[PDB]
Amino acid sequence: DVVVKRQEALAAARLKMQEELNAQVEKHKEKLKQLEEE
Amino acid sequence: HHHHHHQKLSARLRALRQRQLDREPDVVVKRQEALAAARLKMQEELNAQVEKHKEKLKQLEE
Amino acid sequence: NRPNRLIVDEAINEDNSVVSLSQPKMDELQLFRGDTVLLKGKKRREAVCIVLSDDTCSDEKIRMNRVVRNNLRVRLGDVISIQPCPDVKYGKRIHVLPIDDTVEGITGNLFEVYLKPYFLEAYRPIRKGDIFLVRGGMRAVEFKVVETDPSPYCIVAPDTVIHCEGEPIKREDEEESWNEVGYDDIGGCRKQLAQIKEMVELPLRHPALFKAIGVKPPRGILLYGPPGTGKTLIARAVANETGAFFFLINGPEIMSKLAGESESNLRKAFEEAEKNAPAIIFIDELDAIAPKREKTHGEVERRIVSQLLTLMDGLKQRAHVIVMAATNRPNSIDPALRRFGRFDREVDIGIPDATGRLEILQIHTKNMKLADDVDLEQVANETHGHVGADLAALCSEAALQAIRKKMDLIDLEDETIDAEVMNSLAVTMDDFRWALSQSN
Amino acid sequence: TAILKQKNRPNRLIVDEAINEDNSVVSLSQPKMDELQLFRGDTVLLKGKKRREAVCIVLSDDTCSDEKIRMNRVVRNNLRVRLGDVISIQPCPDVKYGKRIHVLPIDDTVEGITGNLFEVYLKPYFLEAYRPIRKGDIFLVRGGMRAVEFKVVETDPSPYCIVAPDTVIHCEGEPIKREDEEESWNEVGYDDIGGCRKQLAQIKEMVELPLRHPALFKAIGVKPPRGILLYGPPGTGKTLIARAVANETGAFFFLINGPEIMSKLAGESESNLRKAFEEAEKNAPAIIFIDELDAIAPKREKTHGEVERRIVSQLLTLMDGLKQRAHVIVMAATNRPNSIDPALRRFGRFDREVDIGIPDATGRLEILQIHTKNMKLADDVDLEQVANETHGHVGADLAALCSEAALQAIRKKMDLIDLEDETIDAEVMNSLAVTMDDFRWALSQSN
Ligand SMILES: Nc1ncnc2c1ncn2[C@@H]1O[C@H](COP(=O)(O)OP(=O)(O)NP(=O)(O)O)[C@@H](O)[C@H]1O
Ligand SMILES: Nc1ncnc2c1ncn2[C@@H]1O[C@H](COP(=O)(O)OP(=O)(O)NP(=O)(O)O)[C@@H](O)[C@H]1O
Ligand SMILES: [Mg+2]
Repeated sequence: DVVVKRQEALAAARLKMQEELNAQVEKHKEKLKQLEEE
Repeated sequence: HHHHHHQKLSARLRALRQRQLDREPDVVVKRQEALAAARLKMQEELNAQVEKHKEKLKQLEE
Repeated sequence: NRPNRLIVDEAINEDNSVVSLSQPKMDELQLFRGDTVLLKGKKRREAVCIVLSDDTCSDEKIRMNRVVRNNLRVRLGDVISIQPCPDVKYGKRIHVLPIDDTVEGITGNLFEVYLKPYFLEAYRPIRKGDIFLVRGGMRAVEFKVVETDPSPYCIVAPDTVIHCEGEPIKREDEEESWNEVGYDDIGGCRKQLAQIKEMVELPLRHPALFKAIGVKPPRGILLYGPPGTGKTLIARAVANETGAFFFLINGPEIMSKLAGESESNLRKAFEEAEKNAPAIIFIDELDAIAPKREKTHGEVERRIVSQLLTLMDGLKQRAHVIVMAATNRPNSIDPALRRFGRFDREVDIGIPDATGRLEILQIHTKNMKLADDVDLEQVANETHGHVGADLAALCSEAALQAIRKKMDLIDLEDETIDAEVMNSLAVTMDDFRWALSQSN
Repeated sequence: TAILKQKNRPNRLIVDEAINEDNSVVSLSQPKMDELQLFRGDTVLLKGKKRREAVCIVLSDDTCSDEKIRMNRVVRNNLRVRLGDVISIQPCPDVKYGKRIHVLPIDDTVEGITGNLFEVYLKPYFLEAYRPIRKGDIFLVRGGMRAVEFKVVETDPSPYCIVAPDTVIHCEGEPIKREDEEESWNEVGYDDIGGCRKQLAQIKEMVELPLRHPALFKAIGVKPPRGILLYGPPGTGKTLIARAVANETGAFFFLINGPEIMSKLAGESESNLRKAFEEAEKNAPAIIFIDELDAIAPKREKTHGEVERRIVSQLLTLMDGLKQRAHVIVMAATNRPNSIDPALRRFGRFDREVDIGIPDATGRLEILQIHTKNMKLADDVDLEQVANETHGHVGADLAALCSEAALQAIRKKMDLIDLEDETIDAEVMNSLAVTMDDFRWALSQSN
């Protein structure tokens, strides 16, 4: 369980921040392209 | 003699004056018409350009 | 320019452990998504963070929210240094405290309502003396990291114990820490700072190297300039930046003391330095202690200078002590002091060029509410022969005009002033013109 | 303020290129001609920069704006104006048919004179055209494949005439040196002075205004100032301002150069001093200008000489010995104000003083701009920058900066050139430009 548990629970913890960033990134990219015509 | 010589000299001062200041209507008109007609010919050669340019403006803007 | 230096820029998300880079850069640097990184900023300050990947980030930039910048003491569009942190332990037990104004009625429920949610199952890294911010309920609260087992950095995992114990940290005591002067509050001197570092920090830091190529270091250094240039500042910075124990001798203060107490304090400082060594003794206002002996029609004054000479001289090379000093009236210092063994090397903290003037203005307006129409470069050009001081006080007078243009909206007899009107307050260009027209 | 500035009027018009390239042709808009009482092919007096006048044929053009006026290079050049200056137009109803007019051709547009110019160039051009011409017009004629430039030297009667079939056309003399015209082209007027509106304004109003309207002052019961003193450090533009005032002004202008007066023999100085004041009183309204006053009239304390003191007296006594009704102004100029004998700045004498000082960066710019207008400047050249990089610099300094820039630029090509060639590869000359680094290199020499 544990010495592996820490590492996977952590990697899986980062990869979840990564998602909630990527989530923003595209929302912003689309507001850039929405800006540059509008 | 010398009591006449100054009377004589004056007289022929007034003979060269009247000779030289004696010694129009048939050229007075010629000059003016030849001139007005000379200008009115420049006017043409300007107007000639003007339209050529006006049309190159309208040609430019389309 | 180097790989691991990057220009600072705002992050898109507001997460306190998140430092956004561009893929190319991470690859170049050998970094993987969600590694732990050591950011080093101004004033020796370091922060420890989670690096992540962001498309809209430039290759040469780096993204970070306020709360990180603040703890690197940097600002939008500084440069910072990033490197891997592969040592990072899971912390055992970490002491945190909240900051006195962010929390009123304070130490009730900050574990459960703020920290626990924030930290828990996140595996955030934190560093000793990071101040961070958490939102919980409608309030926001600021927490300093006091200590971390092990220090200075750790990863806060579910079983890391979280000590909410002590007295709430005073704003004042942390504002004091903001106002520390370091080499970044000094404008237009790279040339000289460079020299000072290599006459002073380098032979105190690597005394092996000089005995090794058979060379003696310089040991008396003298800063000179006209006044207002930045000498008194450069020392105050050297102090906060340097490796060594630093003793400061203030000239007029030594001379304020009684016949003999001066000579005492002089010795005391040299003894205290020899003792804590590697050391820098700094003497400000040298001219006031050690004038041209010709001019000083006094017994004691001459005794002091002797006393000084004999301490300068009375330093074994292996003492590991540097004496900096500083003056505006170089030629009025007793020529005995610039001999060999004594103040050997001299550094001109001169008048700055328009470039320098710019840096200076830029430093002095960083905490200032500047309008769009303000053209610092211009001001820099409109201010020939101006020194650090002059340019600072110009920025003052600008702001004291700007404030003067709102005295209709304000009352001198109110207790404190309408916040809206304060938040609204900006420094125009004409404020700068008005200032320029007063200081000529 | 310094308030002597151009006013809008009917007969002032903005200069713009003509459509056709006829040397006697000035195109206006009908409305304007009507407003002004002018008929197609009247003769007009155009007045331009530097007292220059040209006399021309006005004609009507539709595409011409009401506030503009059209004219081909050859007219603008002889008004000394440029595209988008203002000029003053008025009727010329005196215009005689000329009797006999002397013209000459210009040396470098005739290399290898085919010697037949009456027949090939001029006669066709002039003949049956009835062109007006003015003394010192330079005009251009195409005949054969060549083009040839002809100066009008004198016209009988002068200064303008109409050249009609029987007006005799003298092609006699020595071909006019390009030089001796490109000297008159490169003669100085107000526009070649940078960073002085303030002062120019003053000068105009202590000098030109009371010479031009002496009615007005006797009329509001006031006396004009009559001694004016320009002072500055050196390089600032004083000697220049006089050279311009001279070319621009109404009045007869006599110049007295200090060191030149003091070069002369015991008594000849005092003579020439008188001669000038006499000549002026005589052609008046007049401006006497004294350059380098400090060299004639120093503090009498310093000059351990008999004659030197006699001169100053002589001067004082001419200054004083001017009746108000003389209509003469004495300007003078110096860099060492405080060294001038204090007797001279009394009442009646040099009453008013004008500081031709050190210029601000704005001025420095105008100056640099003037000094580079004939110069082959690259894209990367930032005059504004240079202006800022040059504190405490004066006119002179900035000029010689622009010299040294160009002399660097020239130095960067010395590989492509030979000092031992007779003259130099045209391509490489046409190619030559002044970079910004030429200016930096300059700035780093003059500090
Ligand atoms: N190089 C600089 N960069 C930024 N600000 C400066 C600089 N130099 C001076 N100032 C400003 O003016 C203040 C006074 O300068 P200071 O540190 O006393 O220099 P100083 O030349 O030692 N003056 P003096 O004690 O008369 O010799 C500084 O604390 C700054 O507020
Ligand atoms: N205001 C200016 N505008 C443009 N060019 C200038 C100006 N002032 C000086 N210069 C340049 O510097 C040259 C020399 O200046 P000059 O007219 O002799 O001034 P000055 O002050 O009379 N010198 P001095 O005789 O020593 O008093 C001029 O020919 C110009 O080329
Ligand atoms: Mg001069």
